[PDB]
Amino acid sequence: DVTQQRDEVWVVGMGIVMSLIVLAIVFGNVLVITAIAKFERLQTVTNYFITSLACADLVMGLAVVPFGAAHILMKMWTFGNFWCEFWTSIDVLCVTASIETLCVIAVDRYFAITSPFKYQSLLTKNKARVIILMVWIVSGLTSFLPIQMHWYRATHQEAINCYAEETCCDFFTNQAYAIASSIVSFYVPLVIMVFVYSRVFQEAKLKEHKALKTLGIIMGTFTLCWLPFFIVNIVHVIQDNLIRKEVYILLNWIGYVNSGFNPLIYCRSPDFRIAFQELLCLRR
Amino acid sequence: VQLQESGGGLVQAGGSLRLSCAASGSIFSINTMGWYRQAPGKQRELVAAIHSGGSTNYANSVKGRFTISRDNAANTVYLQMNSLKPEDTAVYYCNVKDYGAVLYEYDYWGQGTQVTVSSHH
Ligand SMILES: Cc1ccccc1CC(C)(C)NC[C@H](O)c1ccc(O)c2c1OCC(=O)N2
Repeated sequence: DVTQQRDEVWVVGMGIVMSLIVLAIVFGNVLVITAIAKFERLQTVTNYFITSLACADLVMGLAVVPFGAAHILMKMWTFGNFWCEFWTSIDVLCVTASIETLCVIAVDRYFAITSPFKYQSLLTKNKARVIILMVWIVSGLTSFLPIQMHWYRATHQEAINCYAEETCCDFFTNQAYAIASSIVSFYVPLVIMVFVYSRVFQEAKLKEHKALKTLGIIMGTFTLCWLPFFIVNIVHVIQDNLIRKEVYILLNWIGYVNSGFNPLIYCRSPDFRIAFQELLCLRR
Repeated sequence: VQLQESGGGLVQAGGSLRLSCAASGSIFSINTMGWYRQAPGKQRELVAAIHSGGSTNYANSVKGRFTISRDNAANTVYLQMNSLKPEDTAVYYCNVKDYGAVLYEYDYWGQGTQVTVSSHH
């Protein structure tokens, strides 16, 4: 069937799938933040790092994903060019904050697993709070400084028209921004996470497997969600017209979804498990 | 899985003892087995710990005297307490910290082996 109505169905069908994602992203992180904020037994260094990730993921399905839903289903932009400039800046700021924090929990956790005596003495709260400031300082620098200041802008006529058009909100970057930002937001944190969980797997070698299944869920769900999108960013930088917007957006949305997983991966502690149910009016 | 402590009991001051603790069961390859002492109606304080890779953390008071070691075959810890002063009289507990699930540490505790250092003159 192909009329002028069969389209207004796949739209409502995609439209509710998006509204699940947006809720799952919010619910999971509003629960994780309140858990750490209300329960004392959850005030660990590693948990300060779960928090920074939980605010990064909450802002995804709060300011980015909802507008993402719109722009797509609207099949256009209804917020103007400065709000386009702004929204694009949140998008990058949150993706960098999500991925940096994922790799900061990674180094931290390996340091405590490998050397718990150095960690206990060295990594303070007033050291950890400072790690987090830096995470958001770069996140900001890679997002608001180059997008907002026009340092990201493309030069080809197609983009020049889009940048001028208030109903246009297609992201067009110059060969260098896309590479530089991809290395900062993703590959550096990927490399770090690769060799950090590498030394966890190696120094370790029944109980050995179900715990090693874990760093497999961790490193996996992360790659399975962000490597597709970022390898495509590099391919599209080299060979122009080799990636379809259909594909590029579909790939970004997979990563947008990772933000909903993080609560399920990082908050599996028995104290989280206890905290969550008490808040969900089950315990006590 | 349970922690099987032994070596506890009365001993003359300036003496010696060997506290042993067998972690009966499956415990992940990366872990820290340590000793914790409950002073007469006071706070629990770590005596000495040993990581399953090789590194220590003796509580500065027992440093020089008491010496912690471990077997990675059966997973048993030996705090050889020499020159036992009446300040060392406390309930000693066995404890294993368990890394992997790699994000948090599963804490395993023991019932406690009482040590009474007497000054019977
Ligand atoms: C505005 C619009 C229009 C159509 C489709 C999608 C969008 C939203 C966009 C692409 C901005 N999402 C940004 C994406 O999450 C992202 C995150 C971190 C990054 O470092 C980069 C990145 O994109 C490429 C890049 O070079 N660096």
